Amino acid sequence: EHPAIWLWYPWRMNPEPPTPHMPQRRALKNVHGAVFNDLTPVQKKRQEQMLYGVNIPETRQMKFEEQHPLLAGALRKLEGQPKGFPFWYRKYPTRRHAYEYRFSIPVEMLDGYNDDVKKALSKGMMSIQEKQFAQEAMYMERYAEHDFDTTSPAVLAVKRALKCRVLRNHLLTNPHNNIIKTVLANTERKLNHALRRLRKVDFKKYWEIIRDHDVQDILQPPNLVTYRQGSYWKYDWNAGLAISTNLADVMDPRGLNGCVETGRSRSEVARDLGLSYTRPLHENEKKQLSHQAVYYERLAKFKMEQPEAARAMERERFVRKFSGMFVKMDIRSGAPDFPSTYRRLLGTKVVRWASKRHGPN
Amino acid sequence: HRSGKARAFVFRDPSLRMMRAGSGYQQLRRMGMPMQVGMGWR
Amino acid sequence: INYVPHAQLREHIDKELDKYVAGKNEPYPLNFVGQMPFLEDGDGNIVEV
Amino acid sequence: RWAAKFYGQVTFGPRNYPYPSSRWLARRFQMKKHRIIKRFRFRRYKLAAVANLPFAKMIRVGMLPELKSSKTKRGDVVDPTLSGQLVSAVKNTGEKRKGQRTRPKSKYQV
Amino acid sequence: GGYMMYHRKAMGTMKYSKWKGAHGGISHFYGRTPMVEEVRPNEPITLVDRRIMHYVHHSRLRHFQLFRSYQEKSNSTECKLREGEMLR
Amino acid sequence: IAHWYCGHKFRHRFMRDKRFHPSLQASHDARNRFSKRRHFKTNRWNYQQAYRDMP
Amino acid sequence: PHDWRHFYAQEKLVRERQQNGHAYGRRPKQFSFGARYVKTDGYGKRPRLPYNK
Amino acid sequence: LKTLDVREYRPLAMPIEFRFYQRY
Amino acid sequence: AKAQAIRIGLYPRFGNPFWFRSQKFRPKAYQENYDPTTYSTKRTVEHFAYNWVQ
Amino acid sequence: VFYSFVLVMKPRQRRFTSQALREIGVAVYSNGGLIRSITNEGIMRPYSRFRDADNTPLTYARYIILQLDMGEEEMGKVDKIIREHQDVLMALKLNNLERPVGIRSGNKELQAAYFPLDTFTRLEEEINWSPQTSADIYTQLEMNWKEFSRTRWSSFLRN
RNA sequence: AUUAAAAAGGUAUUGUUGCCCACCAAUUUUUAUAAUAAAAAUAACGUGCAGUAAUUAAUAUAUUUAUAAAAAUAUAUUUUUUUUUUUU
RNA sequence: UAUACAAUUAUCAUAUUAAAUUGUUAAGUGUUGAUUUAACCAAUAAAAAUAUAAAUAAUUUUUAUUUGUUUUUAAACACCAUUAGGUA
Ligand SMILES: [Mg+2]
Ligand SMILES: [Mg+2]
Ligand SMILES: [Mg+2]
Ligand SMILES: [Mg+2]
Ligand SMILES: [Mg+2]
Ligand SMILES: [Mg+2]
Ligand SMILES: [Mg+2]
Ligand SMILES: [Mg+2]
Ligand SMILES: [Mg+2]
Ligand SMILES: [Mg+2]
Ligand SMILES: [Mg+2]
Ligand SMILES: [Mg+2]
Ligand SMILES: [Mg+2]
Ligand SMILES: [Mg+2]
Ligand SMILES: [Mg+2]
Ligand SMILES: [Mg+2]
Repeated sequence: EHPAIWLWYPWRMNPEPPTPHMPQRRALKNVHGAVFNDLTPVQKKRQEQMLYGVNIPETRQMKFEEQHPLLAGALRKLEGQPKGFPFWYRKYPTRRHAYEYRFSIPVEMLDGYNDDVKKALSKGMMSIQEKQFAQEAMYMERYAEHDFDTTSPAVLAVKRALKCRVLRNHLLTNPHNNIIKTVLANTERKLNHALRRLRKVDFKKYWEIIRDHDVQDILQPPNLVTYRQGSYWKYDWNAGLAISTNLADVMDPRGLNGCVETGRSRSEVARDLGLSYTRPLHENEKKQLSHQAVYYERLAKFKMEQPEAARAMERERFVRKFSGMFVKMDIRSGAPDFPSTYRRLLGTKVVRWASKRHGPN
Repeated sequence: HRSGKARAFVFRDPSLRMMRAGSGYQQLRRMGMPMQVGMGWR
Repeated sequence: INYVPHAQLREHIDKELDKYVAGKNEPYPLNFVGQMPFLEDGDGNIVEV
Repeated sequence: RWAAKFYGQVTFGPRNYPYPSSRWLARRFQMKKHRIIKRFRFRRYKLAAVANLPFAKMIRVGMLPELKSSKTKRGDVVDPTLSGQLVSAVKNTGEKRKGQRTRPKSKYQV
Repeated sequence: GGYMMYHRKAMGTMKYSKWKGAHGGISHFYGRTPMVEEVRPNEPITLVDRRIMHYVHHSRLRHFQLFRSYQEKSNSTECKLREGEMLR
Repeated sequence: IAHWYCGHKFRHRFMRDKRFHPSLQASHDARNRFSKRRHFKTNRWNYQQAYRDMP
Repeated sequence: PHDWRHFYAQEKLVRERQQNGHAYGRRPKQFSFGARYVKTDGYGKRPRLPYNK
Repeated sequence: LKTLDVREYRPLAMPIEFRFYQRY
Repeated sequence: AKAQAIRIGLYPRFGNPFWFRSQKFRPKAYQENYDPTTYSTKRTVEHFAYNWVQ
Repeated sequence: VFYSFVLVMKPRQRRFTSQALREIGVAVYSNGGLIRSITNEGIMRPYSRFRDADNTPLTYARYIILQLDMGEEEMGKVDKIIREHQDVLMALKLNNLERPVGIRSGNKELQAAYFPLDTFTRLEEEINWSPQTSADIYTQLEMNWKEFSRTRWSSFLRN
């Protein structure tokens, strides 16, 4: 009934627990303080798709056949027959690349052995840790720039995304291990770094990672204060990606620059070259502008068709100009910020304003 | 004395004390850094 | 390695369960704890100690 | 924790004194802490901090007109609804309901 | 109330008290028996006993058992005593 | 140190100077230097579903 | 043993860095003679790391 | 606390760790 | 090992069932030989005694 | 091995032992796993009396060794299946068989860094030695080494 | 015809007939007035005997208890005095 | 009244690169009774054992997360009160 009440008997070290009692099991926060009760349907889908099994994409078989047609030719002669020479080694450049069977055993190496052995090295026989490593290797391979790429942004972002999902559902099961709460939070932070570097490296991959693994919640700026000071945007300055755009493929640079000798802004030289840069507008700005564009037509119609009403309003304005506070424009009257430049009047003489600052300055 | 000021083990080299003072307020006033926005001395 | 398939199960279980049948002409194998355990006849009653 | 671990500076010894506190000093401050705590117990102090209120400012419930120990001093002025709710809280804190977690009880809590 | 076997009050003899477990032959102590000695023919059991007891005492087992089986002590005093012992 | 500024002790002066120290200044990492503790545990029981407009 | 305090310190430090550099001198809550088998599903049946509480 | 010393106690020992704490 | 063995019933909860058999494996040290490295202060003085008496 | 069990069982009439083992085996097959070896041992006298489902303490018990290849997910199911069976007194489980204690400690492995496939191929018997093993197997081992290494490729490259 | 030596602590300072600890009156003074406000000066009266390994060692946190120092229990710990199996 | 901390090592309260979390085992009856305690009083007494590897280093978690208080005695010990119970 109405706000919680902490009761503290001051001889005791701490208060008694509150009356409404709170939820019996503590909520699980993400790094920023937002609450997740359970995995989102997307992430859930990712783990259900990890659990039952992963697969190597036939993409790799394809590029293997187009790049090294000889080796693939050999393997194409030899199917089903036991091989003493591993022709397939180009298909699996790294230890990590072969996830379809345990212990990094490539598929075509199982040709001459027992079917029992084949079942014993299968996916179904993996531990859970092995399965995670499998999903990670598959995704790392799909976003990697070359075979041995690890440290690049896309790869990093993906592996950290996966690690994060794993830890999350883990915490869902067994509530208190705060070691892993902390490791989840740190992972989430390093993921935040990786993603914010991605969108300034290549943004479409950034997008499709967010859409695959459903992490938009760690890209949300933490709080209004530090955002208003532009320290959220200040990150990609520190990362050194701020100037990295390479415009010319997008955004023809001719109308982004101002004229040094003329003094005219970028909107001006854009005006002159007959170009329009304008961000897509929401309904706010559209209906404001479309309301403002028409002022003069409405006015012309008004003063043509209805002169008496107009003359009334004008009487009021004209006569107003003689009444009022200041009749003429001087430094005192023409002070853009009146309460600010005269603060010394605000309590006593001037009663209009109750505060000295209504704006940035 | 856990509650009290930290003391140096030895003195400080005076020469270094004078070397770290190069950009100090007096030298700045001599360089002319602060804007003169008021009447100042008569 | 000889993997016991589902087809061979009860046959293999019986081969292993008759391992000590309380008479043979050949010397008996020990345990994993290296003991000579009790010899049961058919149906697993303990005949010889 | 809410309350204070210590009262006054309990570790004052010379630098590199290889313990947090000496016996002497810690005994002095144990005395002062003892007196304060005993005062809290006998006067039957009660504090509260309510949600959606400034927290640093704690309503002192031990001074409330219903729960006030003294017959003389004017206690305090707290909102009628809020004070009713505080009284109900203090009252229903007292005894152990089974299935609830056992919490330490005392004479001076009532 | 229920006591452990090394407890003070463990095997009580009273009108209410009754000993617990199979007490003879194959017994309550079946796999719990710390020492076993087959008595050599024509050997008094006093040599046997004094051998066992010397053994336990010199290796500080009887120390330990006497110690822990009488009173409770917090893990701090136990640590303090054991590490003190070991440093001495 | 003139004795009238800040508290009656000396160390109060240096405790308010730590408020102006250059390498101690408030930024995106170190925030709410002056009252950290009034804002502590403030949102614990405030449940906010994070913002996702992308799948 | 107190003469060797520095030694023990080195060990406490270790158990702290395992805990994310937090609980110094902290140890697991002693549970009960049979905490594991007297507790229902959903409650901790074995003593956790102190930071894990 | 009592603002004065109830006991007149002067230890004469000067352990090198207490005095120079910059080096020990 | 001792843990597992115990819960499987292959080792007793107290006692050493192989105690006598194992004595071959332990270095039982005869009072008649002298190991120059011992923390035994008795053995040293015993051999000192012996030689002096010789 | 991937997994192993030691199963201490009540010494019943043979038809019952066979039914129970068929139940455990079928419980392993249904869950999509394999049996490397199901080894039988005799009715032994343990160091601890076990009580059965009748709460009647037992002096003797039949020992049975399981060696399985499963997923770690669905061996939870097989675990609480085995432990909940009425003819099993006790079951101890070894999961350490893929990385046992004596490997991968400060580059103890020469010419490889943690080759996992060494101990997977093997059965439990050669990872953990039984007491009867003597210096004699040091002989047999090598006749089974050399011999093997002679016939392997020739046997494999046949088909 | 039935022997002794060698390791040890002081809040005192010619040192236990040494010092000290709280409540219990007067007063003095500052204030952020909780049974009977808080804190600091203080030299009465009356209880005791809390502390100086100090008559069940002390110290810190926690919880309880109460003429008054304080006491009981749960943890850590020595600014407490030490007693010492390299497979028996 | 004004009139110059440290920056090589400083113990009470502003944490931060971390691998954990999860395991269903044990124990119980023969019979006529002075056990425990320095000493009292209530009054069946036996007991709850297994896990390493792996997790990469730093750069915007400080309104987030985190430092021995915990359902179930129809289960005990232990502790508190004293035969009535509390707690565990
Ligand atoms: Mg302005
Ligand atoms: Mg004013
Ligand atoms: Mg206390
Ligand atoms: Mg009872
Ligand atoms: Mg003095
Ligand atoms: Mg002295
Ligand atoms: Mg006054
Ligand atoms: Mg007063
Ligand atoms: Mg005394
Ligand atoms: Mg005392
Ligand atoms: Mg005392
Ligand atoms: Mg104390
Ligand atoms: Mg008292
Ligand atoms: Mg106390
Ligand atoms: Mg601090
Ligand atoms: Mg309870």
